[PDB]
Amino acid sequence: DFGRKLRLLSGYLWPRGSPALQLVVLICLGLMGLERALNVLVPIFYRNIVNLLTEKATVTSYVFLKFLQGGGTGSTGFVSNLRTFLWIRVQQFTSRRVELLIFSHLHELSLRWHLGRRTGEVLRIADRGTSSVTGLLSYLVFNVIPTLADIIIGIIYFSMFFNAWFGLIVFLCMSLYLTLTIVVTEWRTKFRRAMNTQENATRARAVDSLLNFETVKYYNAESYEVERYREAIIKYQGLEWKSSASLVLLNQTQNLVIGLGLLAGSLLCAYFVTEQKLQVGDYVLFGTYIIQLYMPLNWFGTYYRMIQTNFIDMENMFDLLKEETEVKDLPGAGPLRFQKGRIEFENVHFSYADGRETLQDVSFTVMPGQTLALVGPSGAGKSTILRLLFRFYDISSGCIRIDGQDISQVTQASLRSHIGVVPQDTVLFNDTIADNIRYGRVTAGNDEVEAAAQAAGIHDAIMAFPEGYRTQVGERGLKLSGGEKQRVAIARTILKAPGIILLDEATSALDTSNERAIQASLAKVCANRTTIVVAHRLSTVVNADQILVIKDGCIVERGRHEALLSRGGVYADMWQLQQG
Amino acid sequence: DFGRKLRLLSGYLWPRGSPALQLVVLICLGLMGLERALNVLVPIFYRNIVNLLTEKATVTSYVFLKFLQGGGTGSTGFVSNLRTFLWIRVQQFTSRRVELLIFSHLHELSLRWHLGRRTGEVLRIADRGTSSVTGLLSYLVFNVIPTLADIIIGIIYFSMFFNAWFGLIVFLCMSLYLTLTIVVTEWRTKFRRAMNTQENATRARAVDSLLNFETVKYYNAESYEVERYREAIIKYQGLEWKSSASLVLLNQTQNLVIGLGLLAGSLLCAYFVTEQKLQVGDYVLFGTYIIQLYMPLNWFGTYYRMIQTNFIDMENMFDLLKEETEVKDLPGAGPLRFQKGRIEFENVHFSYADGRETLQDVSFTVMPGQTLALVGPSGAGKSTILRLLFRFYDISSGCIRIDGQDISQVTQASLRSHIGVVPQDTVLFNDTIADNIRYGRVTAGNDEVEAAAQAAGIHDAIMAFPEGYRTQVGERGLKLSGGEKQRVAIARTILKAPGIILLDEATSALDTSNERAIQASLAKVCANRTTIVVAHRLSTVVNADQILVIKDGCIVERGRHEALLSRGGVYADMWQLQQG
Repeated sequence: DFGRKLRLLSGYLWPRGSPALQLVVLICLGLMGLERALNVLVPIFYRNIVNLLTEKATVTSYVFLKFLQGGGTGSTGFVSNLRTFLWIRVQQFTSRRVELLIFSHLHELSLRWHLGRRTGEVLRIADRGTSSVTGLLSYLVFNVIPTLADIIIGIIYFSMFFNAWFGLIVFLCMSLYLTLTIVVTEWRTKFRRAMNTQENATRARAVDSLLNFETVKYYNAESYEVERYREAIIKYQGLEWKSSASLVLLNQTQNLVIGLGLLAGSLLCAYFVTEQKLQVGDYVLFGTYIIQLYMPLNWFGTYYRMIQTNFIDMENMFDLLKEETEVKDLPGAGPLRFQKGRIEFENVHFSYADGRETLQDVSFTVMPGQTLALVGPSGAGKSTILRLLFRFYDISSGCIRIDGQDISQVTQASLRSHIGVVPQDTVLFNDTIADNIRYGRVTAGNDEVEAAAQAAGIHDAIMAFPEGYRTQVGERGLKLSGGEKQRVAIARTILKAPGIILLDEATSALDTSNERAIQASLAKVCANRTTIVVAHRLSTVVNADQILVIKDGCIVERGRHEALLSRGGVYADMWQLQQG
Repeated sequence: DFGRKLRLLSGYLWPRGSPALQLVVLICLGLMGLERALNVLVPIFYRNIVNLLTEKATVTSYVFLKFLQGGGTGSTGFVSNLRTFLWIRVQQFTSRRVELLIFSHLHELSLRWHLGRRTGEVLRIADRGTSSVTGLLSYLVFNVIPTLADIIIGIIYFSMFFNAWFGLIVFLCMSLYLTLTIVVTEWRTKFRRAMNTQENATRARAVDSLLNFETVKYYNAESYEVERYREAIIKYQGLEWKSSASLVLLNQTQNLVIGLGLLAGSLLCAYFVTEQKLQVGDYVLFGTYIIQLYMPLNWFGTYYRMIQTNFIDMENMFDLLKEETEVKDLPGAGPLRFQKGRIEFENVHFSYADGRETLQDVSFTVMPGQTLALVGPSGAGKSTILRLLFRFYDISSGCIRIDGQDISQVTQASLRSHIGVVPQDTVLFNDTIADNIRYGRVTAGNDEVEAAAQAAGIHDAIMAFPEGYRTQVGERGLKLSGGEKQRVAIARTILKAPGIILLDEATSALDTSNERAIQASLAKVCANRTTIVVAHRLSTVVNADQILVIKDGCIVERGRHEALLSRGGVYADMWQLQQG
């Protein structure tokens, strides 16, 4: 409902709790009230000028009128520019507020809603929504309210000038122009759609005839395809002629009824002045005043398709404002009493769909200073289990606790502030390398950045790179090798400094110097730490405290490397798979 | 040079040899001469109206003036619409002529110039060139010549009205407005470029922060990345404020000097009317006339960047009009005396670059009704040799003849009208299947289409397909399997009906029913025909008249399948390769 629209937008014109911009909004509405006042009052002073020309038929008072002509007609576009100039800062604050609100609200967690959507449409609808808000409030307060107020105040000015049929015929003019502009823009839009479809068809046929140059040369369609492409060009250009001729008939019947309204009004004023029943000589006022009233009407009428496009851009954003979470912050959300790092699972379950069991009834209690290593099947059940330690997903039942307390009663940020997960990939934003390291924890100075780079050993890569300690990396910057990308990731987690460690070891192994180097840095970050590792490699699983393979939603075997080799479970099969 | 530009465009306004559209061009220039005549003459009649209002201070002659007011002011935009309405058909013919000219000229053969260019930019520069021609001639004859003619005829009308300093100060106004609009559009363009670069940077940082949702959630950058993204938004929005404020200062100093010019002109006319040294009461004429002169000047000034963009769109198209060929049609280009189909090579060479020898000194004479089968190395030398039988490329030396006469002295179309080459791929245009078959030879009726479909055997696929004999195929239509795509290709070549056959057999083999079916259709098209085959298969090479392997620019062995197996050349090595 438009009542909800107007209430929400009158709220959207309210910046904040600071007294320095509400005053500017008051300046904006003050000049908005001033503009129509001058826009109706200064042609009366033009009428005074020509009337005093007739009555002096004086130069000093005529100059005291001409100064009003100068400072009045040099003020219409000038006050419009001042309005739009402060409207700029209005748009600045409103766009900041709505963009940061929707950018916070698209950073909630609903991952099944996330992953099906690409990033481009998700942020394109956000940009369309903020430019929707901008264009919508600016046009509805700049070219809808003031032009209707101008028409109303023109008819009421005539009602205090002379109450006659003149206001009725001018009202007939403006209403007729409005109605015809709306209905022939509705005539325009189907021609625009058909012309777009035909130009897409002809350009597609053109480029797809150009794609196979060798068969176009193999056959003698050299003079045939130009004829068929000219046929498609004619078939599009006829509809092009129809659309442009529809524009012609729009402007033609528009200017025709404008000329008829000028003719009727000017003849009735001409009859009045030759019959002298009113003040005479005023014909220039009613002459230019119809044009001056009309000049914003096509400025409105070119935006009937635009306001409905703003509506469909803002309504989906309004739906996107307030939707949902997947993990719900329950009340009583408190801190995470990081005593020892002891994580227990008790007959737990999970679903990302209906009856969806990638995990079903596993249970353990991993101790401080000890290491679980996990192999799974050819599936994302391992990463899913890793994500539900993180509470990236939800549980249907069971009991997941960390250090005695359940993971679901608490704040998410105070849960994931004591957690360091190594990802198999590594994003590189288009930025520099000390900011890329401080992405681990942004409260660092550069001393801890350099200390963590010397802890990992990747500072020598920063020596090999140009910019000192600020090497610009990313998509357009300075690129990297994959093990070094994982070295930047482990340097980020080293700077973040948790106690709970969760490695996502890549199945893509590297050179044995790179392999033993990443295992040695994993040792240097994992020594006397509560460590949980998913892996598919050898050196990780031949030393850990317990090795688990979790396939088809269950633990399929339990025990150390010697236990699996002495009982000969599925580790024998995957032993043949790692061999070859 | 602009002299070449004006001469070429005055030629570009000349359609053809038909007397029905040059008359319409005469109508266009007649209304163009009429428009400025009425546009300067009707405010003089407004001046007559208000003057006769003062001198009657009559209604019948005043109505005989008011009818001129009606039919004159209801004619300015009306004659502009009629002009543009016939301008539409002018653009239709000129766009048809230039698009078909450039589409014929981009269908010449320079393949090294072809293949490095993608199709999209090649046709995008063509569309930009035709809209360049459209916008360039329409604006240079509609908003450059007429507004300069309007300013000139206004000053000369004043020179026949009263020769004074009034023309000089109004000329100062129009020239000053023109100069400031040009220089602040030059101020505008750098702000637009910087604003575009900043919005690209902020949206790239936004989407690349959104790309790795899981590491954004893994770290507590949930409240940090909104701050850094707000910092980038502020850094872009400041330049946005600067660009929009530059627009404000453009329109502000514009309307300021417009108000100053109105003030100076109106005061000098006010001094004149209060001193009565001219005809009096005429102040409305000089009042509205400055606005009416000015109204096309910003309509020009918004297109200074546009005309130079039209220039850079048309100049490259002018370079593209007339460039070159790779195979040159020598004079004496005659028919191809298709006696028997006997093709001879005599110490021939080829280069697509400097010192580029993929082929060097091969020589043979292939007979009628007999078959050469060709294997090469892992390279496109085979297809290159196939293309120089076609004369798709050029030769540096040697002697290539077909049926006694050299291939280079003749017309290309009469050479390639007796040639059927099977391509390894098959293009499917977005069209129907009988047109896809008639792509082989467009002079066919549907009887030969159905006869060729029953010759190949693919008419049963048309039975399996919905539309009878007009099944819509291509990129958006009804798709196909690869062997059936080659069946449509061989049906096209069957309809084309040459004598010279050149098969491009795929290395991708199929099922033995599909394999022996395509070999049987190749037999049904190749029986008692002059046949040349490139292949890598078995059934083609175990029966042909001679088998040649051509590697490193030379024939590496010669002989039949039994000859290569009894001498044991490289066919032994490739025998091990086809085995495994």
